[PDB]
Amino acid sequence: SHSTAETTLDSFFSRAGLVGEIDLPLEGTTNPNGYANWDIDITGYAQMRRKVELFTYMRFDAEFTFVACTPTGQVVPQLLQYMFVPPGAPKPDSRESLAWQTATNPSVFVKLSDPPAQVSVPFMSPASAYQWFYDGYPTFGEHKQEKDLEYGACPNNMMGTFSVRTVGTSKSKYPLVIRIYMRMKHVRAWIPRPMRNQNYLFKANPNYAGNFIKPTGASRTAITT
Amino acid sequence: MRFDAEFTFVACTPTGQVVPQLLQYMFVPPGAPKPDSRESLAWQTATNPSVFVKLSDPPAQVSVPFMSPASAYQWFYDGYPTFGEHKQEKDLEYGACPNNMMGTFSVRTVGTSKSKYPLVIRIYMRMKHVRAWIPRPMRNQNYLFKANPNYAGNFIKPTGASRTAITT
Amino acid sequence: LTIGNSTITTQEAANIIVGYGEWPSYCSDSDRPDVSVNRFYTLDTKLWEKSSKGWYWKFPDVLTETGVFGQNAQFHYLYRSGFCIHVQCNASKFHQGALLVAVLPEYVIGTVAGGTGTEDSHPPYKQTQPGADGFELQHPYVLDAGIPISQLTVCPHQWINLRTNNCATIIVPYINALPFDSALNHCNFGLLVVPISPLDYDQGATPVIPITITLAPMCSEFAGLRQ
Amino acid sequence: LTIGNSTITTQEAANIIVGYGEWPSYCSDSDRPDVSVNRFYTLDTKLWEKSSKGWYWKFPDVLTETGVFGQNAQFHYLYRSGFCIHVQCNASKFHQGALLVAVLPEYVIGTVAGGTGTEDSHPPYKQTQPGADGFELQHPYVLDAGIPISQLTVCPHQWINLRTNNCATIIVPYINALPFDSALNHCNFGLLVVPISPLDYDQGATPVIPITITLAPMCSEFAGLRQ
Amino acid sequence: TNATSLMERLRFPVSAQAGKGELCAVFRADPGRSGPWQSTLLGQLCGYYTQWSGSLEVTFMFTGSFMATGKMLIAYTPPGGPLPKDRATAMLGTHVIWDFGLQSSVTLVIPWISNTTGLVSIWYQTNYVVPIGAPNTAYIIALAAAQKNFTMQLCKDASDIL
Amino acid sequence: TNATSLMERLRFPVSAQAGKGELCAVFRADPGRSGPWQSTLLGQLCGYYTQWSGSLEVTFMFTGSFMATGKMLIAYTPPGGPLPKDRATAMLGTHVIWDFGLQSSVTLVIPWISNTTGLVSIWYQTNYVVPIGAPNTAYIIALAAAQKNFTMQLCKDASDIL
Repeated sequence: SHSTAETTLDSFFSRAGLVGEIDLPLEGTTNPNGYANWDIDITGYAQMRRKVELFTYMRFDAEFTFVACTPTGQVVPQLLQYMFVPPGAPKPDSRESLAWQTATNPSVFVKLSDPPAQVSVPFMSPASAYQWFYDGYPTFGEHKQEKDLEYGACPNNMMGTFSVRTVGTSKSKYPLVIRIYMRMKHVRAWIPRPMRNQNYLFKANPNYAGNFIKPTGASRTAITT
Repeated sequence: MRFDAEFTFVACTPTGQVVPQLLQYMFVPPGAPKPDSRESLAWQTATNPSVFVKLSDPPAQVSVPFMSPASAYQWFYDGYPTFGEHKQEKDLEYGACPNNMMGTFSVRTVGTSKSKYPLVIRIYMRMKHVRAWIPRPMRNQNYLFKANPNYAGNFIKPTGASRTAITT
Repeated sequence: LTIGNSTITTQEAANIIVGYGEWPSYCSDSDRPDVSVNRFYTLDTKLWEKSSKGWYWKFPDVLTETGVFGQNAQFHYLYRSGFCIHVQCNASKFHQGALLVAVLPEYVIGTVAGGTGTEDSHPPYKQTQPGADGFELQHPYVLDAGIPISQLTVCPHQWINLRTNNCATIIVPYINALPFDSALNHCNFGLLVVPISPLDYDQGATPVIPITITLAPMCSEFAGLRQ
Repeated sequence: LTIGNSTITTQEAANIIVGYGEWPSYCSDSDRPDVSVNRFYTLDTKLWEKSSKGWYWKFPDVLTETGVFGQNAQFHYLYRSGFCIHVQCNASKFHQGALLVAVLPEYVIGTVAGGTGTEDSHPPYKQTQPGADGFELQHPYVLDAGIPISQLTVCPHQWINLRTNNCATIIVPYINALPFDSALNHCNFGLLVVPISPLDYDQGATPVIPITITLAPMCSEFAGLRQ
Repeated sequence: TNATSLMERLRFPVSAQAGKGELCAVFRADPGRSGPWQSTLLGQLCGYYTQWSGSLEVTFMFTGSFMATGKMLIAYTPPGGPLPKDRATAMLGTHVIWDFGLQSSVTLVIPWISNTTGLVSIWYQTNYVVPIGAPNTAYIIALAAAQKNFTMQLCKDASDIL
Repeated sequence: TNATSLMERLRFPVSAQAGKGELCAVFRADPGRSGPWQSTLLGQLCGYYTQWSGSLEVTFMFTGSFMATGKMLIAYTPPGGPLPKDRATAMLGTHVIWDFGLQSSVTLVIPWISNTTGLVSIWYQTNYVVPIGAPNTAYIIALAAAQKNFTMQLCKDASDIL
């Protein structure tokens, strides 16, 4: 090459896109308790996991901002403050849990009229870095023949969740619409692996079906031009 | 010429009253095709960067880079615009060639239900860098078509103020 | 040097004027046939009439069929050479006239919208390659290009004055948008001529004035590549 | 270097043997295109059969229609270039054979006198330009030239032995009677091939042997003149 | 597209029955467009991008019998020239000699490709013939890579999935 | 304004029939106002602007017959002086001699023009006479340019289109 100033790596990775969507129904049947918990599950969606699966060894912090509005784009003066529970502590199950009274958990409160919120959280996972693949048995216990009582629900791998409540004596009477954007701050990778070509059947397993697919069949016949 | 762009968006009422409504803007690269129907996948694309700002803050200043695959924009082209090896037939997408422009923006309203107020928006345009090489004349007569400079059979004259040239 | 009975040249003491000190040269930055290219052939003669308004040609479209090297270059899109143009008007002491000659880069062709309905059809196949016949002007304000004639002065130009001299030469530099670009896909330039003095003369004079077009590559090329 | 899917060459460590210390060189006594001549194109493949007796071609008559520079050279009679010929026979361990290759200058063509009446007619127009089809031998003692096959050893020759090597190259010098002579009027030379071993093999082997003709100008030319 | 024909996909067979026909017809070299290039890594990388340029190289190795003799030739037609109707139009372009004594050291380089362009075609240079007691069918392996001069200019907001 | 009179616009004819009359009457030199100056580049540039100042120069070349003899004179009246009723009032202003042996080396410069001002008029210095066997009509070409001392001070929010 001759000049590599315009070819800067800055544009090679930085792309903001919609990743999550959280709804707050005022009544419902799926969530009739009026509160929901959303763990950070990158593997939940296929379209984002395709970019991430090219990477094997990574550790980084996160930055999120929250916006709420109406389907017509009108703005309303509502204030929220967000509280985070470390992943080590178990997540609340019922409203009468002690997680809402914990004062030892740090919190940061910002308004909406101010410039957009910029918050960062450190890497608190006890491991060194996240591992997307594991050629073995995920449990790190001395027992290698039985299974844990909490099989299926293993929050020991994720990074926790957030709790949302409304300020006021009575419950809020407006549902909100919120969209979330995700990004990486540092990019460092070691072992390059191929991505996926066919579609996914299950959310947590890459298994396939008996109807095989082909990358392309554009050429009617190879014998002719 | 090749340059970046800076835009700010203002919305209000015909009486000048202000309302507390928030919008966030998402941009699709020109390479990807533009959506046609509501059920397109363009609204779910997370890989496209976005920047969100409020209205009570100082006016928004946003800049986008030059992403066109060419070196610089060309207003005139003394030939055939298509850059394909075929030089005798015509492409299936003749007439609609988004390969020359710089893309568009998608606007949606935040909320479960659709918005119930129409808005009025005006846009201002400017250049940041000015650099020109080959000077050409401007236009004198009016335009008949939007994409072609063709003219009609009713010719015009720049001025006829002088009643007669013979006298003073 | 020329096989035939015509080896006419334009003296040896011409007056070349450089423009802004950027005379054409060789770009050989990093960011043998020389026998048959130096020979010039004279194009056929043409008869000028009273009703003639002018002519225009597309380059290098004319040389594809004329030149010997033109035929085998139809599949080799590469070409790069500068040209020297000499204009002279053979006239006696009983003729008046003035000539305006200039080069207009990217001579765009604009369509016309006549009749009660402003709708135009596709150009026919026969008119796609007019050859030596060319075309005929309809609206000479625009010269089939939408440009007022008076404002062409922005480009390099020269005034033909018959008071003192008769033959003049203009030099133009080769211009391109990319370091390597196709020649058979992008039009290089064109030639424009406009008559200023209508042909006026008395009986006994010559009613026909020869029109001379001279092509001579003042800057030699190496060429030879796949483009 | 070659547009396509064939850029086959014959190594870089060939064994060139000079003849009598008179290797071809430049005659520049007194008593630039160099880009498009150095590229070699591979001729089309041909299928060898059991009944084939041989082929012969006239030079440079074959290149008039094949080469790109061949077409515009039909009116330019001048041509001067040496050639390097590489011959190789792709065979496995179940094939036997031997090849005799030589060049015969001024390969004269003799007519035949058959039938009860020794009178021959003029050759037809179609057979004047056989192209790639060529001709068919009738009396192979004379090879259509009146020459016994055994006595061709007077000219430069080489023996193809499959015991050790498979590919051989022979070099011949350009010869002419005058310092400047027409090329399209006087035949330069020709190629002769004679089969020594009839094709013998057992079932399961390849019954077809490719025939490779390679042209490569080992001595570059300037050329460019009126001749 | 049959299930029990899955393994044979990775090659293309060649037989001596065909005589001086046509081996393979590579489509226009464009990673963005459909064809053989969608499986490659660079073509997927270009799915968010518009303008590309670089050099192309092809490598071929010969896997025939130990006694066979013959000559293969692979040539790339330069731009401007149309599809080769005759081998004469192929020879005017750049060609490389492929001997059976040298396996893979042969390298062909296309100086510059961008986005209109040239075409590449592969004919039977000569028929592969073997005597009795030899297989009548063989296979050919091809290689394709790019040089260091590949660069990117403009990003695009386009996603090919799904 | 006729269609078939389009080409003759670019010049103005002169004939020997007229005797000591009046050739052309240039209007007040003002690019902002209407007149011949609206076609020029500077006048269009001034359409967003108010105050201008600079120098003016005019060049004339003679295109008569080879045997003709005579004298032409072009003079610009300085400011203050009204329109010239007589040639005596014209001579007091700056005048330049125009011989037929010198074609275009003659240069006239107006020191300073702003925005009231002077006027320029062109009379027939003498009638152009030719003997038998010569054309009775000729044409004259004029030139106009500005010096380096042109400057701009104040921008205006005015658009002349449409």
